[PDB]
Amino acid sequence: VNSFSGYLKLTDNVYIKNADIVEEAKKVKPTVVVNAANVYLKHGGGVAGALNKATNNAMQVESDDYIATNGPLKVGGSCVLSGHNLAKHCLHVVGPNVNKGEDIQLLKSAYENFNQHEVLLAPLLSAGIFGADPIHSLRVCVDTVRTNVYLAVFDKNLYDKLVSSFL
Ligand SMILES: O=c1[nH]c(=O)c2cc(S(=O)(=O)N3CCCCCC3)cnc2[nH]1
Repeated sequence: VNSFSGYLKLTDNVYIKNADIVEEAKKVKPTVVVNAANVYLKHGGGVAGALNKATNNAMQVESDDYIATNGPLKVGGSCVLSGHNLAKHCLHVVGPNVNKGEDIQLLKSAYENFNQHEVLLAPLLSAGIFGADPIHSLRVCVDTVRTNVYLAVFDKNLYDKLVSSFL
């Protein structure tokens, strides 16, 4: 039993809710919140901009130190940093950005990072400003992630479409 409330169960291990991931994180304080990161951990907009704003820019300060030490992430890769006031940990995961021409096949590799964590609160990778089809992203999630994933979808119209078209 865990503290996530109001989710629709899609599969044995995947759950979905129309929610603001920032507000969901603030209330649940999950062990892991997933950020929709880029390779530079520049959290300017989308999910990343919103998560970072909710930390009063502490996420960006920590991220800049990480990059200065380690260099950029790989597309499809991840790193674990602090969750600040939102979660114990933040798993920064880089899905491919279609608006930069990155290979959508890397979306499966991105979701594989979730399997290193027993339970996660997450957005749909490569959705939103990353330019992928969120229905495809949900399919890859379901077919790749084996751990327990609680997906927060900000847009109510999109959430209803994801549910109604789910196979
Ligand atoms: O404050 C915020 N809370 C959020 O949950 C959030 C989620 C996303 S999104 O890319 O995952 N997306 C989901 C796909 C398309 C619908 C529109 C949103 C972007 N910005 C956000 N800002």
